[PDB]
Amino acid sequence: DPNAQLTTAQLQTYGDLSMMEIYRNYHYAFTQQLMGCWNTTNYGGRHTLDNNEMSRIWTSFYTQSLKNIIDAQYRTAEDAEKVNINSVLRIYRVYLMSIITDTYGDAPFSEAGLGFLEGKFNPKYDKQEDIYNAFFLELEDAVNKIDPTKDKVTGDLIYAGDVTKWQQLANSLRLRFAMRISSVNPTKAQTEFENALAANGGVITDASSDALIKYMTIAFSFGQEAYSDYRGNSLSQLLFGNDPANNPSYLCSTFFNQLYNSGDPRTFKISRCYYDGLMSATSPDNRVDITQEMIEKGIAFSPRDPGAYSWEPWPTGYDSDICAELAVNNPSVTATMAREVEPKLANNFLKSDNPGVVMTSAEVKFLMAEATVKKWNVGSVSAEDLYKQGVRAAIDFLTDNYGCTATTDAEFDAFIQDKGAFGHTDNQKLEAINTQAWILHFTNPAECWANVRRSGYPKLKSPAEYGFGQYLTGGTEIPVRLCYPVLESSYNKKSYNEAIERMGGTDNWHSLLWWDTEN
Ligand SMILES: OC[C@H]1O[C@@H](O[C@H]2[C@H](O)[C@@H](O)[C@H](O[C@H]3[C@H](O)[C@@H](O)[C@H](O[C@@H]4[C@@H](O)[C@H](O[C@H]5[C@H](O)[C@@H](O)[C@H](O[C@H]6[C@H](O)[C@@H](O)[C@H](O[C@@H]7[C@@H](O)[C@H](O)O[C@H](CO)[C@H]7O)O[C@@H]6CO)O[C@@H]5CO)O[C@H](CO)[C@H]4O)O[C@@H]3CO)O[C@@H]2CO)[C@H](O)[C@@H](O)[C@@H]1O
Ligand SMILES: [Mg+2]
Repeated sequence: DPNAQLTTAQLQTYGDLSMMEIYRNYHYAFTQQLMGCWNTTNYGGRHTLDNNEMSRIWTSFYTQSLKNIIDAQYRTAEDAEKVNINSVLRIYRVYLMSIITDTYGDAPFSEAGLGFLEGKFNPKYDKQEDIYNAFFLELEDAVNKIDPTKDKVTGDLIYAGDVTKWQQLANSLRLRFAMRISSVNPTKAQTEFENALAANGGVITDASSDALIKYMTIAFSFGQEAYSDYRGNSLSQLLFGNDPANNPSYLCSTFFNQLYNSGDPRTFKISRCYYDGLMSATSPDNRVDITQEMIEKGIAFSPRDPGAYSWEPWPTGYDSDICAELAVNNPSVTATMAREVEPKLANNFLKSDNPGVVMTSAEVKFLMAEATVKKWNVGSVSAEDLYKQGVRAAIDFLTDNYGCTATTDAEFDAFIQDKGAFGHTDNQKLEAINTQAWILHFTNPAECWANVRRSGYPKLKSPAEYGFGQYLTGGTEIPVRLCYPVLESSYNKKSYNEAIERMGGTDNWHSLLWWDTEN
């Protein structure tokens, strides 16, 4: 059933426990948002190339999510009484394919998943440039073929079948991809962006049309059954951890310092310092929050520089009154804190029912701001006002979707009028926009990495510059793509050879993707 296929594809987006490892291992290190967890530091933190780890997106999407949606799109393409489910499938196929190409570059798309349908195996790799062409034509046509008088969409965990919102999402995705190609093809970028604003339905203009995959409140399990269970947010499960006491989600200094040093209200909504001596083995219950105690006693937060483990360098701790008091009736507790002074990801982001973020109004505000700085014709609102509106929506996103404490007007105004302020020069504005997007995209690591590479903001430095150069087996520079699966070079040989021929025979994670014009 086409509608059922949509449900599963959507669940499989953040629900696949197997695939979400790639984000913990590589992405969150490359974006320098998490660091210290063994998996994050070893792989992305110290540029350890592992083909199995790098091919998780490819394998997962081409064997499950995208394969299914391609099949469902195909069976509904020629049926005028199924134009809504068809259009929706086409929009989601674009979204899922965007994650593939923004990871690896050239990939099967046009010929993808046509094994049993057309008897066409060994699909060719479409050029990234052509994939992006296809994204604009597919989203434009999907938007124009939507018709609320036709079929009802019954399996949709994002908008519950509201096809008007799917129009808004499609046109917002056009905005995203327009701005992605804004360095490599400036004129096309501008046209596509302007066309998207003018299209039927418009774009996502406030949070009520944010594209969030709803996930279920379900227990974290790492047993075998869990790897075919997509009902819960598996990225959140992983950031809690298979090894949650030894290897939780410690924040990277780049991200923590950005928040802390800018007086960002979200510093201690996103991160806290926890003692986990009594923490549950399979959920983030019974953690001792020591953040306020550390501030009162004047204890230095010690976030992990890129390349550092939680244990290297070993931090300076203190003796906790809170933990000493808790030790009286809980004798297993110790009062001496060590790695607890290293900020960790807040409990709010460690829930199975955390949404799977596809795209937000906050991002749209930022794309619009950047468009206005580039002097595109995108309306009457000032860049600054758009920027201000995006930062606000990005702060409020945490309140509305993760039950974080509300940020007051006065708190927001203090931040935005000081170190959160918009730039004056073009470069300062682009920096501010894309640094702020960086923070927003923390729960959308696919998009977070794509935009850091594309925008060049924030300016990140190699782990080498933090004293970890001796461990970098895969080279100095932060990888800007992932290499193709060995499976592909083995069993899709002709198509693979054709693809690597276009990169001078290389298949290297330091080769810039077509939309990424500089390191
Ligand atoms: O000096 C002053 C003070 O010192 C104090 O002592 C300190 C000391 O100073 C420190 O140096 C020391 O540091 C220790 C630290 O305590 C240890 O925790 C650390 O241990 C790491 C260890 O975590 C790590 O383990 C990982 C394994 O290596 C991996 O193989 C394993 O991989 C997992 C993976 O995590 C998981 O995701 C994966 O899932 C599979 C999926 O991929 C697949 O798709 O599906 C299948 C099922 O279908 C899944 O299984 O599975 C794999 C398993 O195959 O992850 C492990 C982590 O989760 O290994 C590292 C090296 O191998 C270890 O180092 O080591 C540090 C040292 O290096 O700590 C002490 C304190 O104890 C003094 O006490 C003070 O007095 C002094 O003042
Ligand atoms: Mg770049």
